[PDB]
Amino acid sequence: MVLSEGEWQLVLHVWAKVEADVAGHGQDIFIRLFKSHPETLEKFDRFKHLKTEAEMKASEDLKKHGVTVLTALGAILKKKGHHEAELKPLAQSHATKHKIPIKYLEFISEAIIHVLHSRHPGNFGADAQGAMNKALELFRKDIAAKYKELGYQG
Ligand code: HEM
Repeated sequence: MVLSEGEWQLVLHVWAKVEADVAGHGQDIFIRLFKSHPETLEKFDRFKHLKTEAEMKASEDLKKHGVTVLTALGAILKKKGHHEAELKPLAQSHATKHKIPIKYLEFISEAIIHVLHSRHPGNFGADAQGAMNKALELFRKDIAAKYKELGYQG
C-alpha cells in the first residue's frame, strides 16, 4: 500500500503537535495501552510490577521509555514510507528479543489513535484519522513482512 502526499501531510501535521510534548504523549499512550490491554504489560519486565495508573504516571523509567518509543516512531513516519533501514533493527529486537505479536502492535496503534483523538480533535478529524490509520497499517504490514523473514510468525 502507498499513501498520497496529502495523507502524509495530515499525518505529519498532527505529529508536529505531538512533538510539542513527546514525554506527555508517551505517558498517555502507554497508560492507555496497559489499561485497555493489560496482557501487554506482561511483556515489559521493567514495568510489569506497576499496579495502578497512579504508579504508571509517577514512573520516571516509563516516561523515558515513552519518549524513546515515540521518537523512533516519529523518525519512521517522517520517512513517508521509505523506512526500510529504520525498520530493520526494530523488527529484529521485537521479534527476537521481546517477542511482540503483530496483535500487540495493533493494540498500541489503537492507543495512539485514541490519544490523538482526545488531545487533538481539531487536527484529528475523520480524514486525518484515516490517514494516520493508513500510516500505521503500512508500518504494521512492513514489520510483519520482516517478522517472517526473521523467522518469527507472531
Ligand atoms: C509503535 C510501535 C513500537 C515502536 C515504534 C517501538 C519501539 C521501541 C524502541 C525504540 C525500543 C527500544 C530499543 C529496542 O529494544 O529495540 C523498544 C523496546 C521495547 N518494546 Fe517496543 N515499540 C513498539 C511497540 C511495542 C509493543 C506493542 C510492545 C509490546 C506490548 C513493545 C515491547 C517492547 C519491549 C518489551 C521493549 C524493551 C523495553 C525495555 O526493557 O527497556 N514494543 N520499543
